[PDB]
Amino acid sequence: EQVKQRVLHTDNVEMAYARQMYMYNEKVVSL
Amino acid sequence: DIHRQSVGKLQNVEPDEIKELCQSETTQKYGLARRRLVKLINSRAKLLSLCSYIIETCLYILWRHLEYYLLHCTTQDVDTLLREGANSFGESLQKRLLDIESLYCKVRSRHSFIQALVRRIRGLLR
Repeated sequence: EQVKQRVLHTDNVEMAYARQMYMYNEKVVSL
Repeated sequence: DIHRQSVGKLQNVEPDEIKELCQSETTQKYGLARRRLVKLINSRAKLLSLCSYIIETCLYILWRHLEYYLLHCTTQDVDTLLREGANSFGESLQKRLLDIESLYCKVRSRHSFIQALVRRIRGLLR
Protein backbone atom coordinates (compact mmCIF):
# COMPACT_ATOMS: atom_id res chain seq x y z
CA GLU A 1 0.00 0.00 0.00
CA GLN A 2 2.92 2.33 0.66
CA VAL A 3 4.37 1.47 -2.74
CA LYS A 4 0.97 2.38 -4.18
CA GLN A 5 0.82 5.69 -2.33
CA ARG A 6 4.29 6.56 -3.61
CA VAL A 7 3.10 5.55 -7.07
CA LEU A 8 0.11 7.91 -6.96
CA HIS A 9 2.66 10.48 -5.85
CA THR A 10 4.72 9.63 -8.95
CA ASP A 11 9.11 31.86 -11.09
CA ASN A 12 8.96 35.61 -11.45
CA VAL A 13 5.28 35.53 -12.43
CA GLU A 14 4.67 33.10 -9.60
CA MET A 15 6.68 35.30 -7.24
CA ALA A 16 4.44 38.22 -8.16
CA TYR A 17 1.18 36.36 -7.69
CA ALA A 18 2.61 34.98 -4.45
CA ARG A 19 3.38 38.39 -3.01
CA GLN A 20 -0.17 39.31 -3.99
CA MET A 21 -1.54 36.37 -2.05
CA TYR A 22 0.68 37.31 0.88
CA MET A 23 -0.98 40.70 0.94
CA TYR A 24 -4.40 39.08 0.60
CA ASN A 25 -3.72 36.79 3.56
CA GLU A 26 -2.61 39.80 5.58
CA LYS A 27 -5.85 41.58 4.73
CA VAL A 28 -8.09 38.63 5.58
CA VAL A 29 -6.44 37.97 8.93
CA SER A 30 -10.22 40.39 -4.18
CA LEU A 31 -7.47 38.00 -5.19
CA ASP B 1 -7.64 -19.87 -12.61
CA ILE B 2 -6.87 -22.31 -9.81
CA HIS B 3 -8.18 -19.62 -7.48
CA ARG B 4 -11.59 -19.06 -9.03
CA GLN B 5 -11.83 -22.84 -9.40
CA SER B 6 -10.97 -23.58 -5.77
CA VAL B 7 -13.47 -20.90 -4.79
CA GLY B 8 -16.13 -22.67 -6.83
CA LYS B 9 -15.28 -26.05 -5.32
CA LEU B 10 -15.53 -24.45 -1.89
CA GLN B 11 -18.89 -22.81 -2.57
CA ASN B 12 -19.85 -26.28 -3.84
CA VAL B 13 -18.14 -28.10 -0.97
CA GLU B 14 -20.83 -30.77 -0.78
CA PRO B 15 -13.89 -42.46 -0.38
CA ASP B 16 -11.57 -41.84 -3.33
CA GLU B 17 -12.71 -38.22 -3.50
CA ILE B 18 -12.63 -38.02 0.30
CA LYS B 19 -9.19 -39.65 0.43
CA GLU B 20 -7.63 -37.36 -2.17
CA LEU B 21 -9.51 -34.45 -0.54
CA CYS B 22 -7.93 -35.07 2.86
CA GLN B 23 -4.54 -35.94 1.37
CA SER B 24 -3.23 -32.35 1.18
CA GLU B 25 -4.62 -31.39 4.59
CA THR B 26 -18.22 -37.58 6.40
CA THR B 27 -18.74 -34.57 8.66
CA GLN B 28 -15.11 -34.43 9.78
CA LYS B 29 -14.15 -35.08 6.16
CA TYR B 30 -16.29 -32.13 5.09
CA GLY B 31 -14.75 -29.95 7.79
CA LEU B 32 -11.24 -30.97 6.79
CA ALA B 33 -12.14 -30.19 3.19
CA ARG B 34 -13.40 -26.73 4.11
CA ARG B 35 -10.16 -26.23 6.01
CA ARG B 36 -7.83 -27.33 3.21
CA LEU B 37 -9.80 -25.43 0.59
CA VAL B 38 -9.83 -22.22 2.60
CA LYS B 39 -6.12 -22.77 3.13
CA LEU B 40 -5.58 -23.04 -0.60
CA ILE B 41 -7.85 -20.03 -1.06
CA ASN B 42 -5.59 -18.06 1.25
CA SER B 43 -2.44 -19.38 -0.43
CA ARG B 44 -3.88 -18.34 -3.77
CA ALA B 45 -4.93 -14.93 -2.47
CA LYS B 46 -1.41 -14.47 -1.15
CA LEU B 47 0.38 -15.64 -4.27
CA LEU B 48 -2.06 -13.35 -6.08
CA SER B 49 -1.37 -10.22 -4.08
CA LEU B 50 2.33 -11.09 -4.25
CA CYS B 51 1.86 -11.28 -7.99
CA SER B 52 0.25 -7.85 -8.04
CA TYR B 53 3.23 -6.56 -6.10
CA ILE B 54 5.85 -8.26 -8.27
CA ILE B 55 4.20 -6.89 -11.39
CA GLU B 56 3.80 -3.34 -10.13
CA THR B 57 7.29 -3.21 -8.70
CA CYS B 58 8.90 -4.65 -11.82
CA LEU B 59 7.05 -2.00 -13.80
CA TYR B 60 8.44 0.78 -11.60
CA ILE B 61 11.96 -0.68 -11.70
CA LEU B 62 11.99 -1.11 -15.47
CA TRP B 63 10.55 2.37 -15.99
CA ARG B 64 13.20 4.08 -13.91
CA HIS B 65 16.07 1.98 -15.24
CA LEU B 66 15.01 2.63 -18.83
CA GLU B 67 14.49 6.36 -18.42
CA TYR B 68 17.98 6.61 -16.96
CA TYR B 69 19.50 4.16 -19.45
CA LEU B 70 18.22 5.81 -22.64
CA LEU B 71 17.47 9.43 -21.68
CA HIS B 72 20.63 9.92 -19.62
CA CYS B 73 23.19 7.27 -20.58
CA THR B 74 25.97 9.15 -22.43
CA THR B 75 27.24 6.92 -25.31
CA GLN B 76 24.00 1.05 -29.50
CA ASP B 77 22.74 0.40 -25.99
CA VAL B 78 19.86 2.91 -26.02
CA ASP B 79 18.90 1.99 -29.57
CA THR B 80 19.00 -1.76 -28.95
CA LEU B 81 17.02 -0.93 -25.82
CA LEU B 82 14.22 0.79 -27.73
CA ARG B 83 14.30 -2.11 -30.20
CA GLU B 84 14.21 -5.06 -27.80
CA GLY B 85 11.69 -3.04 -25.76
CA ALA B 86 9.12 -2.59 -28.49
CA ASN B 87 9.87 -6.28 -29.08
CA SER B 88 9.41 -7.59 -25.54
CA PHE B 89 6.36 -5.59 -24.44
CA GLY B 90 4.48 -6.67 -27.51
CA GLU B 91 0.74 -6.16 -27.25
CA SER B 92 0.38 -9.72 -25.94
CA LEU B 93 2.08 -8.67 -22.70
CA GLN B 94 0.07 -5.46 -22.34
CA LYS B 95 -3.28 -7.05 -23.11
CA ARG B 96 -2.40 -9.81 -20.67
CA LEU B 97 -1.79 -7.17 -18.01
CA LEU B 98 -5.08 -5.44 -18.74
CA ASP B 99 -6.93 -8.76 -18.84
CA ILE B 100 -5.61 -9.62 -15.39
CA GLU B 101 -6.24 -6.14 -14.00
CA SER B 102 -9.82 -6.54 -15.14
CA LEU B 103 -10.02 -10.10 -13.84
CA TYR B 104 -8.87 -9.62 -10.25
CA CYS B 105 -7.75 -6.04 -9.58
CA LYS B 106 -11.23 -4.49 -9.76
CA VAL B 107 -12.13 -6.48 -6.63
CA ARG B 108 -9.16 -5.51 -4.44
CA SER B 109 -7.90 -2.04 -5.48
CA ARG B 110 -9.75 1.18 -6.25
CA HIS B 111 -7.05 2.06 -8.79
CA SER B 112 -6.20 0.18 -11.96
CA PHE B 113 -2.68 1.52 -11.44
CA ILE B 114 -1.49 -1.20 -13.81
CA GLN B 115 -3.50 0.51 -16.56
CA ALA B 116 -1.67 3.77 -15.91
CA LEU B 117 1.76 2.12 -15.81
CA VAL B 118 0.92 0.40 -19.10
CA ARG B 119 0.03 3.75 -20.62
CA ARG B 120 3.28 5.37 -19.51
CA ILE B 121 5.38 2.38 -20.51
CA ARG B 122 3.89 2.65 -23.97
CA GLY B 123 4.37 6.41 -24.06
CA LEU B 124 8.06 6.13 -23.26
CA LEU B 125 8.29 3.09 -25.55
CA ARG B 126 6.80 4.69 -28.68
